[PDB]
Amino acid sequence: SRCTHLENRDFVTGTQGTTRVTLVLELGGCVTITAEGKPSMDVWLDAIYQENPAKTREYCLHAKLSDTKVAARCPTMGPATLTEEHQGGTVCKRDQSDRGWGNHCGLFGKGSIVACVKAACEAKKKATGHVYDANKIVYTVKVEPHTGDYVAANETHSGRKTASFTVSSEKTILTMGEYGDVSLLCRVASGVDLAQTVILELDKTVEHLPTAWQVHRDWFNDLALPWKHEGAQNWNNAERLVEFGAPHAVKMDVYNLGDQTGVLLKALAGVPVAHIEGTKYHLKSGHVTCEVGLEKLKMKGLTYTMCDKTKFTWKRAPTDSGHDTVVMEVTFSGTKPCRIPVRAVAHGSPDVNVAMLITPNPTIENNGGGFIEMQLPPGDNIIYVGELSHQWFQKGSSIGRVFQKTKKGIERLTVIGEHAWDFGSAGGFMTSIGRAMHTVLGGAFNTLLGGVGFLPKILLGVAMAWLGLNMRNPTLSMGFLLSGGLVLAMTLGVGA
Amino acid sequence: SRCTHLENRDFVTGTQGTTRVTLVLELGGCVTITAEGKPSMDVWLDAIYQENPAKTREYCLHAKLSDTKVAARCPTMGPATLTEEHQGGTVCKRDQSDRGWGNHCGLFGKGSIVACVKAACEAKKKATGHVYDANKIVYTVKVEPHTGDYVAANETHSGRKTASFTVSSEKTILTMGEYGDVSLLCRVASGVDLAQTVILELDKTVEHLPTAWQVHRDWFNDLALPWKHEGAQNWNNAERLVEFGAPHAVKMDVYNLGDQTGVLLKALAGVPVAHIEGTKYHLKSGHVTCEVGLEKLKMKGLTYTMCDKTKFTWKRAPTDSGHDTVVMEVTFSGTKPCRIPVRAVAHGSPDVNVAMLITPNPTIENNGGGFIEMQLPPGDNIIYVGELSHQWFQKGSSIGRVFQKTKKGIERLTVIGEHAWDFGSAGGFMTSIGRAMHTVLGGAFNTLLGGVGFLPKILLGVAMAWLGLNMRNPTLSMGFLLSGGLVLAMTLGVGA
Amino acid sequence: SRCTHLENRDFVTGTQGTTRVTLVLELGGCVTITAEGKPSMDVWLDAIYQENPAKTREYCLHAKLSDTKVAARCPTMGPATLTEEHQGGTVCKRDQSDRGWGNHCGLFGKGSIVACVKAACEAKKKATGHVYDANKIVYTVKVEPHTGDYVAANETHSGRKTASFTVSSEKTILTMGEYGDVSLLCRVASGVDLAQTVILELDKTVEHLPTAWQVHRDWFNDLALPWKHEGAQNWNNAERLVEFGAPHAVKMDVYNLGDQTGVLLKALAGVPVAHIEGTKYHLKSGHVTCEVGLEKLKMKGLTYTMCDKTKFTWKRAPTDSGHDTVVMEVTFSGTKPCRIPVRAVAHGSPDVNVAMLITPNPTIENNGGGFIEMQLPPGDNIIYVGELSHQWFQKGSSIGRVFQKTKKGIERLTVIGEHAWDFGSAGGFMTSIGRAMHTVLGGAFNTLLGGVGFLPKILLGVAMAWLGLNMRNPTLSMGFLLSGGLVLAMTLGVGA
Amino acid sequence: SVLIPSHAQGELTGRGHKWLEGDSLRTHLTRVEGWVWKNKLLALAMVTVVWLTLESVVTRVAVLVVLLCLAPVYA
Amino acid sequence: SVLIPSHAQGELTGRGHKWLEGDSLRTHLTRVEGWVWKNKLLALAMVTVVWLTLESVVTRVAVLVVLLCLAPVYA
Amino acid sequence: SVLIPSHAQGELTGRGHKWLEGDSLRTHLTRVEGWVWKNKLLALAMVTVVWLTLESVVTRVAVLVVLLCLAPVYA
Repeated sequence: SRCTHLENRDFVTGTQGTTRVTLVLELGGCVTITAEGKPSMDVWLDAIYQENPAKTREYCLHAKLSDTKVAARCPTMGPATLTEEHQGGTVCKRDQSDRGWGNHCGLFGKGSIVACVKAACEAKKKATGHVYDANKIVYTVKVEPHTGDYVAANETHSGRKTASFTVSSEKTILTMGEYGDVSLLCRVASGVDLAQTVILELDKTVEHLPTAWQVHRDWFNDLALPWKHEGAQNWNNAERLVEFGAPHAVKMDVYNLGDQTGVLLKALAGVPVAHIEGTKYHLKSGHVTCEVGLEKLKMKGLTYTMCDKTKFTWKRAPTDSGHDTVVMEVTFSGTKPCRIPVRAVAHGSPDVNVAMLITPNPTIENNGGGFIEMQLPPGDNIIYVGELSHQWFQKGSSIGRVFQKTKKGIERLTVIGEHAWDFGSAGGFMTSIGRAMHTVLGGAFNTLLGGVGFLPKILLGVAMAWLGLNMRNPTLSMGFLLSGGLVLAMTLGVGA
Repeated sequence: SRCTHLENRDFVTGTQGTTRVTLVLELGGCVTITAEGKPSMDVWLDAIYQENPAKTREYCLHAKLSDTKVAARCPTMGPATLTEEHQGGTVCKRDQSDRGWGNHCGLFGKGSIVACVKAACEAKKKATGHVYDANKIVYTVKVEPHTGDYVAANETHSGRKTASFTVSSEKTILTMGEYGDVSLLCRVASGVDLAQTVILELDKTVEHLPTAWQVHRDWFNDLALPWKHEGAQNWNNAERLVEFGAPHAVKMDVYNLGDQTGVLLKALAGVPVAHIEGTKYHLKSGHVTCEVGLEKLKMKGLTYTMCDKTKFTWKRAPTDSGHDTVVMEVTFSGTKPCRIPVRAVAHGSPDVNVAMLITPNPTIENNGGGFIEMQLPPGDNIIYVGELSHQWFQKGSSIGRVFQKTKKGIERLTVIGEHAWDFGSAGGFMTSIGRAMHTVLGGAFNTLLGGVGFLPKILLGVAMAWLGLNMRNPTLSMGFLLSGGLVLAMTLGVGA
Repeated sequence: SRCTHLENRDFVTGTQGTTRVTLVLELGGCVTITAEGKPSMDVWLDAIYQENPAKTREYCLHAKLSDTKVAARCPTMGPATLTEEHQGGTVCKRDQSDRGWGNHCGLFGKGSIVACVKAACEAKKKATGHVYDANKIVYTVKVEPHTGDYVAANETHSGRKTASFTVSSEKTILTMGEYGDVSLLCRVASGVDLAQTVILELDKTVEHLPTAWQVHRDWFNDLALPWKHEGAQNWNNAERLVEFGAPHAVKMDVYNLGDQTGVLLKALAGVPVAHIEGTKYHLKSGHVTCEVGLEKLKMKGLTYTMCDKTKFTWKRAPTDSGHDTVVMEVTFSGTKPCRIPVRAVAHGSPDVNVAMLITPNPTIENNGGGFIEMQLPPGDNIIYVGELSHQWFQKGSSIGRVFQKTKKGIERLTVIGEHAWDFGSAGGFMTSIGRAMHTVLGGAFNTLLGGVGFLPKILLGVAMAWLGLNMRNPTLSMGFLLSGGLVLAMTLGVGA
Repeated sequence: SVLIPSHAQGELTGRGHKWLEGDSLRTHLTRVEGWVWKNKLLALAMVTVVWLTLESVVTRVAVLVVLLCLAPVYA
Repeated sequence: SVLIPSHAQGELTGRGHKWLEGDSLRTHLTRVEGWVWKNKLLALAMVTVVWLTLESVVTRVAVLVVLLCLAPVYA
Repeated sequence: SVLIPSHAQGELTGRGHKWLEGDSLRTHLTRVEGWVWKNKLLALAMVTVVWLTLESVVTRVAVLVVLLCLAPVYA
């Protein structure tokens, strides 16, 4: 199970007779779905990508300057003039120099001087924005069954099957081997908002930088650099990287503002990273909402004999997964295809097997098997596999389990926003008021405050609350107290 | 008369009894001495420099990284360590990877990972500080006698004399041919503060930047960058150009924050430029208090014959200098060594001469002569040179000239500060009141608000005055209105 | 009868229908079980150990220093720098020495000096910490039947049986010879908290110290000494045992703070001892909870005939055990095997036998037997073995017995904590309340004040009582008096 | 990360070429005006709410300038 | 090429690797101590003029607690 | 077993080297300034119980200096 490899594991379960479950799948997440009398199944989103997305603006990070010229005119000889003021790709300034007999004029006073320089970009110094097309995005959802066997992060599990999704191809059926068939519906609408998201590329060749950043479109439109669209030979606003010295007699200096006078470091701090792999432009932070059908699934080996109880040995003695579960592996010797007689018991009444098996109906097959995952009540238990027996102490308490499940819940809200309500083995009427309140309040907070920094959002919230205390009208006072407290709480919503 | 070439010129008047004058000579300025019965002198400060100043810190603006290495150990198997972790010229991070059975560990929990990378500066990307030595600095002062001869800003006056002053130099004399001698003293301890001043050098060969900048020492000594002193092989500050990605199970990626030249050049906005010329490091803003003595000066040619009034012809007709003076050049056809009969008349009253000459006792000599400069009262005038005449309308007013000297005083007092009271042909008791009150009231502002920025100085000054309108006693209200007004008055001049 | 050799002994009782007893067994403790009509047993914990526990930190108690080197620079000549600053196994400091003409410098002022020395540990001067693995600990429990023969301490008894418990065990069954089988189950988790204990080793070859100490883990992580983990050659924090002299012009002393062994042995005052034996690492404090089942035990010698009442003689006369029991031994000359007619009586009635025997159905064997232990009521008594008669006077009283049995219970509660409620052969309602109150109120005290020093805890308790007397609110006043008393009682119950 | 705070503007003696004219009123005034052109809905809400809530013209003027000049500064 | 704004901390989805971290109040409140502990000096006493100016303990504490996160934040 | 109390600053050769310079005033002030940043939350309980129970600013200040001087003597 690939689900054991990640810290960000999740579990959701189908009740008696429930044939369908709705999931939200995320690039850094993994869901084990279990339902009564169906094989346990792991589902995750492995990629979101497009090939060769459309270029938008190119921006210049380091100007090259060349072929500077100047012209100047004596007092009352009228304004100085150059051919280069009319061309493309030149930056120029027109200014006045003090003149007199000492610099070969006939009168003392102010002359006129004009200075020019060609502007270009250095060989690999461009920031490029690329934008996704909803008609060509590929999502990629993968499924793995609990085959009762174990694999590393760097091993090829034969039970993994893959399904690509795009707007022309929302549904697919996968054959999981002897475990039967599974049905996936992915809406490729919803998910990442491709209208707001730009993929920013600097230079793929650099040894010690990530290949791209996942930048917001309203920020990217405001970069105060020189800029162009693709194919153009001349740069808009090239004066934004050139400054002109104070004029002296018949000469005037031209200066750069310097190498990498642009986007890297302190501007992009906190932006998600993205990755470029040949033609593919992957996001590396994002999601899809997906419905899984559990009708056509089968459980292997319900016809097998149980093991001869004496003939086991441990291959991996019990350990704690970190997900509030116990994992273990057994070796066996004897008649090959068999059920494993697994159970566990507390210091209460001994007839009660307390183990919830996460691997349903575990087996040893001819080639492999004998891994088990299970969940237990808090406190002191003994775990059994035939005549192998091993004491176990389970951490936490019935209250501690709930506080952890609540924190995971709040975190999914703070990451996903309103789509978080679609995660569940149910879709009952209370989900509609949940999404309705989240749609209104989320839209309101985004509309007013979407570009405001963390600190000024807190200052606004404190101002609203303090004005609410100072207001003489009780209706306005209470509205300012409620809205100020909410603005503070949902500003602070960056974690749990 | 070199002091006509600059936009900036001053006049000091030596009435009889003035054998010596005190000046504060400045780079980017010139002073003319007009002494009663003695030749007029041009005097100015021409360079402040040292050959090969001492290096202080070198900083690196762009990191080169190589040979990255990583090592990790399983949970409870003890912390990871690697041979480069104790060498010079390496950056390292110690961190806690999450590990478990999927990543080849025996247990699920936090492990240990260590990452290493070498660091160097790219070949041209340094910033080098240099510092002056008061025992080796050279100040250069020049003098030029009013020979009545005009040569352009790009050619050499024969009568121009140089004095080069160090801490070794006493009162020094310059022999000016027939005009006599000028005797001159420069006070090296009464000029630039060499403790607080640093010269900053990036790369000299960059074609479109100035060759050096002048910076304050208590800014240069606390930049957040990698630093070194000359000839050392390794960089000596906990690395600020290198950064470490969040750890995977068995890998951790190193990042380079790239070239800082653009953020440095932005942070230097507002500093004076400097210059480097071979081995010589020049300041291009600065001053020295200097004392000039006149008892050894003579008017040339006071025994010479008068000219033939009829034999003059113009070579360059009367025009305005921009300094409220009239300038001209004349030619003579008679026997050359003689005194020119210059005079000027208010239109309609030929009895009174109104020519205040700046060239005392004008002459023609066999090798050259005939430049004249004078100041005339506003309105209609006639200018004469023998039987030549020209009619001149002098622009301005008596009020406009008093306003111009007022403005020029406030400018020098703003730029040069406390030393500006020492400028003049006098030292009477009022000057001690001025310099004392400037030292105390200006010293209070410099002590309390030194290093506070322009905007926050304005906000604090305005707030202190505005709160001053509503304080709990009229003594405090007045005191905080007065001190708030003083803070704004100092700030809105140049106290940024 | 091993329970007679020891200063600590507990007695447990039960009716025919009890079948199972729950015990807490302790190192240096001992339990005798006296269920109705069953052969009595002694049970004790003999050892808690692991072979070769894993090393945590090593610490150095005596720094060895060698090959010191020093380098220094004149004022304004930059920092001093030396090769040994960038190696493993060196410790260094830099400082500003005073310089001038008298030590070959051109300027008077603060120079720069760096001093370096190599650091190591002397040959046997380490402390090593060791930690247990819960999967490898062995607990050894021993059982002995009351066979009616006496074997001394420091000689071997044939009837003793050994059970070795590790995390992979359930119930075990020991065949106690002709007395049938005893069934025993150990909970290997809980009681001792193996995550909080470090076995500390200094040097096993020293003749006059314990081989190891049972130190607390939170204390051992905070030792301010040089440290490393196994197999590394360099020491971390070596600057904890070198301290440097004030600098001279071109020299600076290195001083060694010497062997710390004595300071550590003083800091460990009040920590229990531990023992090392070849590969074994024993604790000499700790406890385990066991359930022991009596159902398969057989009474020996119920079929045999009575002894001849006339043929006994004493071997050990009736003597006080110190455990409120009488101990005696008899020799017999009749036919064997046979049953000893033993009884005891009080002067108030010659018919009523008042002997509460500990040895059930005592016998003479063909090659052993003849020892009896019994409890008698307070007052004046006669003990009979056939025609042997011996007077007795039993010390103490019924109220004195109730006190000593209550006192010994408080010793379990203070030494063992919440596990004190598990000790017993039968249930009762107040044991459910007592465990709840102890785990709640003791949990609160350990949460809020746990690690705080003894005198500070008293001062805080006395301050709480002072606040209770002085604060004007009567509800807060009584709450401070009640809570201050509880804090003081639990504090005085652990001491210093 | 590298930080290089701007040099204090008035501390050095003038009358020669300075590298650039300082941030002064120019950079501040254009930064404040540019923020009002972007966060239009919030800027209009802030000025109208302050104008409808605070009890004098002088305390309104003070709060309006403070809230404007400290809003865009975090870069 | 000046006044590139710092990217907003909101609306971009998380749960994968970011480039660096910063600009929340948890970080930003710590930045200004490096000015207050060395440059502010005599002006650290301005807590007294704010305290003596405003009307009551609850208003003095409220204005000081907010001023400490914005008033020294001039750059 | 053996205990050796280190002696006061009575003997003072005025111009010669000390051994380890355990000069108590500046050292204990440094220890107090460390303790109030490491154990920072506990100062709130100590100041509030004094502020609530003692009836004047004079008697509050008189104990608080002594209490904060005593704080690092215990753990």
